Amino acid sequence: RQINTEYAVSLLEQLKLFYEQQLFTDIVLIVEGTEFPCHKMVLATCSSYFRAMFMSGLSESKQTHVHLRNVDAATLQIIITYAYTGNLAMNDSTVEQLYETACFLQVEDVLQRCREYLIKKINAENCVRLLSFADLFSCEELKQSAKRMVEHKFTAVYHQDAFMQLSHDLLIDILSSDNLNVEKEETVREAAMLWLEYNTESRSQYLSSVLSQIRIDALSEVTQRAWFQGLPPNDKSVVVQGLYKSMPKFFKPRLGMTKEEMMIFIEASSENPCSLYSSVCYSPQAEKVYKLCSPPADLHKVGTVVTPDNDIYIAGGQVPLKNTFRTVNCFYWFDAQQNTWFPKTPMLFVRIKPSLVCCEGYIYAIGGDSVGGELNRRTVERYDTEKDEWTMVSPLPCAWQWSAAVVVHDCIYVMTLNLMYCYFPRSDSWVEMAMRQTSRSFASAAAFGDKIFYIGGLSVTVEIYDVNKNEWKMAANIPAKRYSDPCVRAVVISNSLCVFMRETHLNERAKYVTYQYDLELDRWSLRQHISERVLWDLGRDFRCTVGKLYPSCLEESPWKP
Amino acid sequence: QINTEYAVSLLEQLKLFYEQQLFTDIVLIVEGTEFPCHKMVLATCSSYFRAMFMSGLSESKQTHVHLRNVDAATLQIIITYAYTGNLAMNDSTVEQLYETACFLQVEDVLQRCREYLIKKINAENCVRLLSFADLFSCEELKQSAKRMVEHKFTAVYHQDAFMQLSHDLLIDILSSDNLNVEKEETVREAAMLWLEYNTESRSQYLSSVLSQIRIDALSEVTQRAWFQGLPPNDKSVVVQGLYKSMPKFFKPRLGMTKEEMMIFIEASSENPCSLYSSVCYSPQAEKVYKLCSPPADLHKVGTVVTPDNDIYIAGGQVPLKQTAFRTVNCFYWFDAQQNTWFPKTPMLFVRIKPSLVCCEGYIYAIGGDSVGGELNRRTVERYDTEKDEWTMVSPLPCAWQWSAAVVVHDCIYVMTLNLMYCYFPRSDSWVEMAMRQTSRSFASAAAFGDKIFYIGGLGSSVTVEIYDVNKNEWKMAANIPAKRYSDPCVRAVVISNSLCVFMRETHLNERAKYVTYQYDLELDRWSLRQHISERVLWDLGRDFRCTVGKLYPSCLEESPWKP
Amino acid sequence: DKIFYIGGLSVTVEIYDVNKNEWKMAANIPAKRYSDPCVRAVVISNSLCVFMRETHLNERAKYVTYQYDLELDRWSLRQHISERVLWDLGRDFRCTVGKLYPSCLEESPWKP
Repeated sequence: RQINTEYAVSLLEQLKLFYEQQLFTDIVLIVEGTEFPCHKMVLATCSSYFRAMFMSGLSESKQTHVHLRNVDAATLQIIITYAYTGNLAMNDSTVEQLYETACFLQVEDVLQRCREYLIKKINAENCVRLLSFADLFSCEELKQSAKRMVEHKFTAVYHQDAFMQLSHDLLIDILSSDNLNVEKEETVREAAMLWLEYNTESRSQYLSSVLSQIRIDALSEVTQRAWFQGLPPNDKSVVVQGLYKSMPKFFKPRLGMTKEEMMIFIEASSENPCSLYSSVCYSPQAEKVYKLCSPPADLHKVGTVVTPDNDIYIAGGQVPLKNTFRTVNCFYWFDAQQNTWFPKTPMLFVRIKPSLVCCEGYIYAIGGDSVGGELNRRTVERYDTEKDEWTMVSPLPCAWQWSAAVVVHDCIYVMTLNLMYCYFPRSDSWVEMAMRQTSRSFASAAAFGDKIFYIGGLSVTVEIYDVNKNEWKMAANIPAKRYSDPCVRAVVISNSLCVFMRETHLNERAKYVTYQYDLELDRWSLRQHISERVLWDLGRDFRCTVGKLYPSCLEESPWKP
Repeated sequence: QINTEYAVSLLEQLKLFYEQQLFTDIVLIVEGTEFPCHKMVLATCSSYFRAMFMSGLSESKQTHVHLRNVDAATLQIIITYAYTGNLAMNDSTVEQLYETACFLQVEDVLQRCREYLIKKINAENCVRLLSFADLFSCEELKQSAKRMVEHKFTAVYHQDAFMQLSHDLLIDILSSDNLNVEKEETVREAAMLWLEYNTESRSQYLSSVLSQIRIDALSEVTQRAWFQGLPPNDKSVVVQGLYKSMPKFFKPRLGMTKEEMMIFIEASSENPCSLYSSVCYSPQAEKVYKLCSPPADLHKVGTVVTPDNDIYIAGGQVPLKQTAFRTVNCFYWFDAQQNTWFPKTPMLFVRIKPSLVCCEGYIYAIGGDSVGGELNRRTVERYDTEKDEWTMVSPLPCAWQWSAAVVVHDCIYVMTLNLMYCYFPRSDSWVEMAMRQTSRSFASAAAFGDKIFYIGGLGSSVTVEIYDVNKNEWKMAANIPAKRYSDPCVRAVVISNSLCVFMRETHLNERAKYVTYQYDLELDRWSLRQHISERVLWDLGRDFRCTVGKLYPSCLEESPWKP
Repeated sequence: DKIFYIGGLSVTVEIYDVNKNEWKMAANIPAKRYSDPCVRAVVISNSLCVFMRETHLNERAKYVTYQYDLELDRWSLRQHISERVLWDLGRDFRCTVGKLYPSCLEESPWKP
């Protein structure tokens, strides 16, 4: 039995003290002239290479001085600090060299720690770099994660400097995969070309291999003429092998072309009584209802946000204590292919129904019950999508509840009962814009074009605001029925303003129908009526947002018409 | 803080290396037994190996060291503790464990075995432990041995190891003012028999041992007996002791200051900040001496006084950290001199108001509202005062609540509302006894001679039912004459070889009055033995208990409280 | 010759002068988020000082006195009362300045 109370801590601390005082040392590591007198026992324990270094009978087993090369001394001191105390304390810059030295020394625990740290830090730019790093040092978890991140982002960037310097096998795996998040088939073609234009006459065979990989759909466009311009002289059989890649090799449709603009819904009426709420989706064009997996599977009252790059995030929320609703500041992100939710850096305050707004690539969480007891309650907190951290910003002018916030013209706009403040995204200047003549709450707003459409409130209030004009005006009243309960939802659909409303009467069933609204007509034309045979009841606390999803990755929601 | 995960990983990897013998460079050669180990672990654990390897001598460099004057098993257990931290300590090898720990100067194992020995000190190894603490310098063990040896040995003075003791240790023991003896002559004869263990090896110490005993026995008998055992023609001792007993004026010791007193627990706290306190009444000094508070204000407990005059506390509940109370099975022992409660081995099950009864040296706790509450919730358990452990006994056939128990004729007699069962320690069985004709509860009984006197019962009353063990029958004697329209609080106890009663009565719109009566056994009448004046004794409460015991007025202090 | 009205419901520092007959603000005493500050203003050794205690959620009270300057409008750190000698006081406690005898009085026993 390992008694952790007395001996373990005391033994570890005394070993660390002996290391500090250079006591009972019998082995010293020479690293480019730097001396590291650590002790044989702890070396052989942590590392799986030092045990063979000191146990296997050779000339270095009986050697007081050992000249170990190809290892960094700063990283080696970090390793020996982790070896005398159990604490790694890794930064964000020296992770690559630390992992390389750990792999060379075969230290499993620090290898796993660095693997987890790297798999948690594939943010935006090191994706291709760490993918190449994992290709050099075999790491299945890192390889798969970096491959997915590359298939997600490089398909939208395809210009990274590090991407040019890649091995043939990794590039073939990337290109031949059917996970390319590209809505068009020419971008991958030009990416492959530019990968084969900066290094030509050196990778001509690999040029032919990538040419075959990109396949006929993009091979029949321009590649022949560009290659004729750039081919080496006196090349004949290369023409023969290039001409062959027209008929064969199974031309098939890709997966990134299925970016159907749909609607993501949360907190729906769960089918099985064992579950409370569920997240589902609706297809405006396919006229189908898809489902999504709950991010925590137990926590509710979350807020949604969609970046211009079509990303889904979940922040805040409350979960039942399950003693024998507590608020959690956790954060999550939705995977567009794996149909799962990977968590991210949690917030600093446990918010209830936060309002997340994206601007300048930053996620801004406005209001939503930060803590309540916090003296400064009229406050906000934003997110960094690149650095993966939360930065405090200028607080709210006035404290508001059940508010809504949108982004227009790269500027933060938050709407409340009657007031509105514009927060300069860069100058952090909360300046009052205009005040509504009607006091309505429990409503949301949509940022369509350059006009904010605040719909609903307690109703059918249609108050249109323009940034360039800075004024509030009414347009019309949405066609509703007598004694109805219009749950209004305003959102952009296919670059056209539309609404999604549900009416409820006494002893009557709910009806779902979306209307097409015109700017100059001030009328909501009947666009499409959602049939109850495909979509069932949603509820009251459901939320709506616009985003593109994959039908194959998701699954249809089974429900009897 | 230091990462505990990496610490335990390092420790288990080092222990794996030790078991597999990979990086061992130094081998300990003890009586032909190989002990392959490392230098780092030995240096970290022991303070002798750090001076053995970091010295610069022959054995410091020799990969083979012949460690002598040690034991193989002790060295093995020390090494395995240094490699994994587990110290399996039994009741036999602790002596050699301490010997090797002192030889190797390992502080952790030394402290662990010191704690084990401070817990293991008892009557049958008191002198041996004191000699061991004299051989190896250990002040804590020496002081605990001093106290326990003084008390138990002055009670017993028959240990075989007492003969083989150093002169300085005996001088310290005999000259101390903490000895517990009813008379000053038993120590005299103990010293005489120790001196007569040898003849000439004790002659030089004869002049010193008599210098610590009072001269009241240095001129009476046991001076010619030494002359009988004197070496022949020795004229430097007879005439020496003839004119030597001028100094050392007779001073009474502390052991002769024990008086029959009534110990009270859970009394009404004079200070309102405290919840319940403990006081004591002096039937002879006519005063109220304060007592130490129960351990962690342990309420709802039971008391017992062994024939050796020892006080114990078992069961009870502590307020959990408005009503809030949690029951704990902690056990404690009261120090008659230090005025403190020394913790002992806790019980197996928690109890509320347990009946502690002593018999054949075993402490019996019958019932007491156990948390178990099973089919046989009437399970009783005895305590071993020799091995310091608890052992279950035959369960009580019937489940009883608010019961009392006494010991008569080497048997346990537990009493309930109307039934009685006698437990036979020899056969571990229960036998049906006589049935009472009155249903009374919440009363106490005192065992005087071979009779059981169940006094009171239900407030209480003046009903008395006397039971005879030899006759096996319940008979009435009389009713205690008390003031009408009152609620007396009867307390049966044995004192001065007679059955007296501690009955506190309260009248209407009047304060409680304290008075004790002497019950005439042959005349069947309660006679006024003494009236307790209210100028010294204040209110105690209702849930207070009383017991018969002896205490030292010198060690205790008078309670400062207004009449 | 100046009245220093401190606190109120906070850290309001309103200084009044008899010869000038006007109320003015000087500065704010350093207070943290949700720090219940029991301000106490009193004269110490012919120098204006304050005795304040801060309380947070799931946190222990801290006692510290600061030295305030008239022309600086700042409460310089004069002395921090260690909890090893002084324990918690409460909410309705009062403070006043006076001279006493140490021999006649007795030290308050309390575990650090």
